[PDB]
Amino acid sequence: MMIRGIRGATTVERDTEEEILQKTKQLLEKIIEENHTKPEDVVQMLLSATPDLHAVFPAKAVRELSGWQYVPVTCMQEMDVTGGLKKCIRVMMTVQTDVPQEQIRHVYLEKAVVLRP
Amino acid sequence: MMIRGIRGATTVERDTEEEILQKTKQLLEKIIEENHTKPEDVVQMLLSATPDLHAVFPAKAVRELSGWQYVPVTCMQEMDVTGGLKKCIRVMMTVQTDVPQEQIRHVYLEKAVVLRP
Amino acid sequence: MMIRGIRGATTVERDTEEEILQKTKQLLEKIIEENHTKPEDVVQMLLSATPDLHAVFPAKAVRELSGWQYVPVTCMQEMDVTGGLKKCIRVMMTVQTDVPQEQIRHVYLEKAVVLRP
Repeated sequence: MMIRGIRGATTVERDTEEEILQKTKQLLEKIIEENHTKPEDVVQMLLSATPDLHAVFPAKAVRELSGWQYVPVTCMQEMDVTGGLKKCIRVMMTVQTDVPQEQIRHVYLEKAVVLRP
Repeated sequence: MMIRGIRGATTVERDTEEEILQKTKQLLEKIIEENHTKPEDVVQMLLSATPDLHAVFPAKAVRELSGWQYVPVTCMQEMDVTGGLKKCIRVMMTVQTDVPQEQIRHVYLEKAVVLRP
Repeated sequence: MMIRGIRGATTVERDTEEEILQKTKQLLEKIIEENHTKPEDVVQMLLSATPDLHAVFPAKAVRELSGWQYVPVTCMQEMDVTGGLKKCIRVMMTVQTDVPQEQIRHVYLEKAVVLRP
């Protein structure tokens, strides 16, 4: 069955574990709501952070989510772009879905709304 | 139908938006030419850049490909390997395909030709 | 069948090519053993390293695995997290498998055993 990436992006106001995890959870919850995603259908997830965030792996937020303890995830550094959005967390959630590419609901929150296409 | 990763790598001579966008675009076009890839069959793409490149996200080049506006992409920092190739942009394009693993056509351009297996 | 990610993590004591390749090869072989993985069923692999490792791309270890020469791989920098595990190498190996999400065998070796959930 076909697989598709779902993108998310958000921002935090400060580099703290509380804020990174809160904003990451809110971003995940929104992706799950808009795409009706069940954890068993998630192939894997990639989270990234800009290099001004160091307090915690955003992946930690994934176990705040009931039923998502078996979803494999790893956390990379976003490319450091001159004048790029600061304090930014992104998600690439790869899922089994029949929803067409045009209809996948990518999610941009907080100051990352500027990254919308 | 199976999913397969297609790898690309290229280089720029300088850290400028024009160079990054043109060279990323050309790399994507070459991958698309050699593998006959249609955007609807692309699960997601991951782009990376060595930590000497900062001018622009290479993903911006993807929006210059007509029809590819719904392909999800994210960027990341490539690891900094001592003696590794400088000013390097890489692609992992994940596609649905029946082409056997050994027949997938991975693409190496510019100074990256030295990375070719 | 479905597509699923398999996670691995390990550590090295020194930033040298010999140790990075040896510990990476050992981690890959353990993942392969526990999951019965054949190279042709691997969609692609992502390797990451913390920013304190520079001697070699861990991907080089994949090429000393007989039969794995056509598996696409790329490397990236792990997010730098304060107090995180140092000298850490992770893999995300995407495979076609019938194994349920909760029965995939993720692998944690050396000092990364602490990451085991």
